[PDB]
Amino acid sequence: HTSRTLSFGSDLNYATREDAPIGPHLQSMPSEQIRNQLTAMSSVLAKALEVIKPAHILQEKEEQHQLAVTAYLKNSRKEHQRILARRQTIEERKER
Amino acid sequence: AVKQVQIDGLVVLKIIKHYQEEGQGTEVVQGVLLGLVVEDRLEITNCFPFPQHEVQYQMEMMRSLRHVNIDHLHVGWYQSTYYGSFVTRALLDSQFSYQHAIEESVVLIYDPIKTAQGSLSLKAYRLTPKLMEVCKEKDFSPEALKKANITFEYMFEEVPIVIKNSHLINVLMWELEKKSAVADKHELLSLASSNHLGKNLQLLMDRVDEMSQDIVKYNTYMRNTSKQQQQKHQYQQRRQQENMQRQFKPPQPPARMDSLLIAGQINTYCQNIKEFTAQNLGKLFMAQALQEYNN
Amino acid sequence: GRVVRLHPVILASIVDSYERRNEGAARVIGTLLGTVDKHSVEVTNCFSVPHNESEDEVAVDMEFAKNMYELHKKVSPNELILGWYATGHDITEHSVLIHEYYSREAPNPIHLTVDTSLQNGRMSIKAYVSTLMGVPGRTMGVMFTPLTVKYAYYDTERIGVDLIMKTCFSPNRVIGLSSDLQQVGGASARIQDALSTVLQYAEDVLSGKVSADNTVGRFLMSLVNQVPKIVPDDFETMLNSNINDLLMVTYLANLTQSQIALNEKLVNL
Amino acid sequence: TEAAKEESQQMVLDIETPESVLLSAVSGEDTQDRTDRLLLTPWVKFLWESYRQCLDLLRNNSRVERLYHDIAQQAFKFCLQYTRKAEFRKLCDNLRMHLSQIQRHHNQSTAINLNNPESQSMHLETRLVQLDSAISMELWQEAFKAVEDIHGLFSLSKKPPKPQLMANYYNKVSTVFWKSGNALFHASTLHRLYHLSREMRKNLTQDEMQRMSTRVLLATLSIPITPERTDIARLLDMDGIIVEKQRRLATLLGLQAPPTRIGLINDMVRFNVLQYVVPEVKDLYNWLEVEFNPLKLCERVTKVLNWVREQPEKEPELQQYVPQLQNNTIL
Repeated sequence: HTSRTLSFGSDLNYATREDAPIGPHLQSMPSEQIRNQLTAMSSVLAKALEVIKPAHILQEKEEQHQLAVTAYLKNSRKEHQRILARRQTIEERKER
Repeated sequence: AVKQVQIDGLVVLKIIKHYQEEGQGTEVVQGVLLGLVVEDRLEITNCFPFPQHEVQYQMEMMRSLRHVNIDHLHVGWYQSTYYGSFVTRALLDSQFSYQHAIEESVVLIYDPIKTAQGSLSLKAYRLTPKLMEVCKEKDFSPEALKKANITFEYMFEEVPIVIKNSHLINVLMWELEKKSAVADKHELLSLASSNHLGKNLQLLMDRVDEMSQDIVKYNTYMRNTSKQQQQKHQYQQRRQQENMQRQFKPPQPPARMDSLLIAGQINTYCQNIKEFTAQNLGKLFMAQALQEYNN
Repeated sequence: GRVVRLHPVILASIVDSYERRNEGAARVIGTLLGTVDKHSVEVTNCFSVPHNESEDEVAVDMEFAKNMYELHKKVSPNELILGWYATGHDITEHSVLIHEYYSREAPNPIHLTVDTSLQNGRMSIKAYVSTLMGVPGRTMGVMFTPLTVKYAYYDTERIGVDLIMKTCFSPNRVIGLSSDLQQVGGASARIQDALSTVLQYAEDVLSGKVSADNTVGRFLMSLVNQVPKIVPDDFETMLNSNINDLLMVTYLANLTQSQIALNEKLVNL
Repeated sequence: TEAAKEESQQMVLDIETPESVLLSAVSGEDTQDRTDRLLLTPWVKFLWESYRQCLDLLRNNSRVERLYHDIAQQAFKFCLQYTRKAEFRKLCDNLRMHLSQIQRHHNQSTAINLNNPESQSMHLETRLVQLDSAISMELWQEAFKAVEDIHGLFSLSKKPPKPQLMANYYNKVSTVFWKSGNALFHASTLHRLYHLSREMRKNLTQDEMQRMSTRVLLATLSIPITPERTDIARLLDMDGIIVEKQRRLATLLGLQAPPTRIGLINDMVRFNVLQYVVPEVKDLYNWLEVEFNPLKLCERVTKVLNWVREQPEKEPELQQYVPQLQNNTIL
């Protein structure tokens, strides 16, 4: 009231509550923007991971794809033959 | 006991599925857990949950798990709770019910709000044998409580969890991650929670006020006995002087299983809010590096 | 509905039911529950059910198949039947005759085509339906009208699968259930790898790599503009007093618990 | 009684000071109120007794019941005029005395069939005039006790009731919520009421469709967006009592969930009720709920409400929402 002035925002200590109306919406005040600022680095950089299309890490993806899909066909019928022996292990443990 | 608990991937995603559809405001919702225990490791591969209201429901599904050649041996039971408070007499009564059938049995208490703000909270704890000891003899009595000693560090021991899968899930993890919408993982580093911290401390404050209630009456039980011991020793000196010249109820204490139950419940506040403490303080101190070049 | 919305709780439940099988048969018939907005077919939970495998004959146990719909009906009433999955990208004479069973119960049954592996491909999942009409003498020509299956994630599902995602960067598919501040420090390592891609291209897009400049140019300027500006004197009143708040609850919880413990050293006498 | 009121009335004209000044110092009483206690009030105690005996003797029959059901609505007409306040509680207790004895005594040859819809429809005529007259006597808990007894009859009869009873039943519970300071639950009956009053008369008008559909938005835009008080719940050591005591208040209305304002404005643009609206109030969802125009909402949304303050005589039924939208405008 000394210069009759209202001030919106301008208080950077404020921990925001859960039960506010999120109504008609703009960029918020900075007490909602100095908090949740590590997210904006975390969100847009992984969106920026697309826009390069970087060619070296793509080959580490597909070799990790090819080794993983062939790890199934190499390790197939070795878990299912032990789970059948684990299936018999139930019928001796439950009778125990 | 059990030194290790280990999961297959099917138990956790159906544990989310009873939170994701079924109860949303705050519901205790609960299940069974499943698996065989190969030596020194409790292997979990399955669950099926229970709606909000029994053994006939539990046992009928056991034939169903046998119909498809899937493992059908009940190990333990899980339950969803609020922020830090799962410790009740009712789950511990429903845990020693399952500690009695099989010698190894578990709670994995799934807290859906601590996951949504941060780290994964499933609390895979097991019963200590000395708390198995006091209920088998069924003496909830303070005189055997000190011989069969229970102090609050072995009140719920914790079994560490290691994630296990087949490699076709790793195919399907590699299959899904490429073909998907880009879901950014940002929700860990959130850096505003004071009502997640607030209701953590406010649910703590009523139990310490419950603990304040317990030791204020513990004065009065001593104020009951300190009068009555001297009054009966006044009645000792009253009645022993009487027969030379010629020639009652003691109170119970507050029943001391609730006084151990409150300290172990306040033990749940103490581990989590101080793990909550540097959790936010780490993202505060990485944000010291975020403002650090900006003049 | 033209687009199916699956949820990834179905797919590992296919695979863990694919690995525990009767020996030699190919497929597991079983039905699914979910909801509809008539452009978005959501399917939410799954089971396995056996069948008998024979020549031109797959014998589905219509008393068992009605049972698991009723058994999950006790879990929730609010889930209608939208369809069944069948494994393989191959369709034998078995798979048509099963699809016409669930149309007497009559949804339009919303079918899914799941692989074990395409041999030079990948897991290739497609969303099928059956609907046709008849010419009376020989009405036996029929094909599958396919639609798109796309998964959907919720916030506790998408924070929950990220630790189930970390099975893949591990030798024997194990991570022991993780700590908080190593996961805070891993989030800095999540930053440190993701910083590396834009900066390595930054010395590329400075010097010559300027052909598609503007699409990465519009995004790197907005990342630096979406973060707001204070002079750091404003920050330490926010930061270090919150540090004086978080250090306060570290003392005060240990103020309490040492008096929980010294009460416990008093009552255990 | 009507003769004895007048003979006490002209006694006031018959009569018109130290004996009046002392009695004003203990209890304020008119000279009409003194003479009514001598002459009239012994008769109305008999007149109240003459209804109340004849209820309890004619109860629980099946073939006299038009006389029983009309003798309750005759008696409510009485206590409206002669202002028996404690005797309205005396009628409520014997009313439920009939309610328990219907449930046990089904065995008689004249015992009453409570899944038969006509006799239960007169029970809905019996209980609704209690709600109609407790409005007129300011027994606000007993008008709330009227709606408690009505919802039991929905679970006493097996078939759901007739449409024309439930039309005015949802009318009255909506009004009593507004007078009790609720505007959350005022809309929740009216959002239930738009769902109800489509299928009693489907082909009625578009103007009566204009009459019904305009009010529910003005029931929803006269919801105050700032929530209920939990400082008074914090100071008085009752916490969490407001997520209690509304699941009573929702599940005594017929719905089961607590209403909220994001969840309530969504479910009228869901049905396209704004196709069926006055076109002056069509654009209220645009301005107040969707669009960011922070200089523009002062002149624009009040321009809608100055159409409301044009006609309190042609359309008087929106005029209770005239201050309550303005509370939304400042925030």
